[PDB]
Amino acid sequence: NGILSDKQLNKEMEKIIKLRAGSPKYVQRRLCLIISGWDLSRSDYEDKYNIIMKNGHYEKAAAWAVFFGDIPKAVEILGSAKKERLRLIATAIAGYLAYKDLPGNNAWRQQCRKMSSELDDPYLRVIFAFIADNDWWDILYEPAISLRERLGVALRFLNDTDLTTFLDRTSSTVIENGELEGLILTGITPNGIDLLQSYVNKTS
Amino acid sequence: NGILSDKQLNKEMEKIIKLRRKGSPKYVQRRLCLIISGWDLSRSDYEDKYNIIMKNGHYEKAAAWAVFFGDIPKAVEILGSAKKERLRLIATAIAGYLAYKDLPGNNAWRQQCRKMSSELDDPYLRVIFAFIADNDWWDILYEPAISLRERLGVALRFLNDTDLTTFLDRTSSTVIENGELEGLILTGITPNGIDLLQSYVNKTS
Repeated sequence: NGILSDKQLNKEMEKIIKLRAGSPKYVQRRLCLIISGWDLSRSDYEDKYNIIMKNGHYEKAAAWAVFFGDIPKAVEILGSAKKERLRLIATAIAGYLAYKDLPGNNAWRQQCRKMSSELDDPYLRVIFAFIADNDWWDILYEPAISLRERLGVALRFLNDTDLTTFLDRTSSTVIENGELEGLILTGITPNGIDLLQSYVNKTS
Repeated sequence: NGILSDKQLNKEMEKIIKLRRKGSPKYVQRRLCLIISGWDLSRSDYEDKYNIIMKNGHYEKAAAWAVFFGDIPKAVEILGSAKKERLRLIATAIAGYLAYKDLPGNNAWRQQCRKMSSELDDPYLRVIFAFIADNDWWDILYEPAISLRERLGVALRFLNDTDLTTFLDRTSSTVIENGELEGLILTGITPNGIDLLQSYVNKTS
């Protein structure tokens, strides 16, 4: 949201990226990716996949692969897992790559929608809800997944016209609800102190 | 194999067919084999049998029979809304084939289906995955864990006569020496059936 001059703030934001376009506000997106911890490279993406897999969380690695758009990598990661249910889920996700050219409206899309509705694991629910009717607004609005991982796809795979609307709605939600994950948006600003005050009022 | 005139036995066998009437050359023998094996049932009675198998609780056998009779969307509908989540996952995997059968092959989805066919314990879903991953019946006709009556049904329904004769010869020569009691569908209660029962008595007492 910006805020001594506009060119002055633009150049001090630029010098942070010039320490370590395609959009009207590109350097702000880079700074928001730096703040949210979502400026990892492809080799860093593979390292994060390996680290997440090393804890036994295969579903989290598949969700991270889908979040960055590497759906065949999610197929590979959930393949050769330690669970038969995970292998069935991997086959279901693998039944999308040849399907992306289709207009849709299949009974398979209805099966994926029902499975995303009935599943208890939030990451697999994210995958099955994203694979059928492939839009990003069905993933970045639920509260089951972390707000950091939601901003990992809102700042990366979404445009600045609706990004300000999403950020405004999420900030207005977390200020009055008092969720500690709103500190992604507000930081430790005085608005962050207001968020913490609502958190103290709600939870002591 | 057949074996006093050929035309007279053919016409009385056609009369045998024309008893319950309320593109192959051997249609006066395939229909007799379907009568003998119990696979000359109507489609409404097929729906009734699907309801019966679903009411018995064997959803995997109902899915296998739907795959055998070809209505793969009905297999998806039967395996969906079942008592298990695993069956729903299998239904999603099965449904991932209808918009996929035009693909040339050697892709990761078919590799995953072949891996699932290799690893899974249920034989009905094993042959379901074997038929879904590759559209060939020969991985289904030689699976021993499924019943031989179903295999003969899907051999008389979908096979050329030059291949059905080889399948019948192979399966009969297997079940005569192996002593399998389900070879009596192929051989009948004949002297060769007595040879089958003699081998069964030798193996099992």
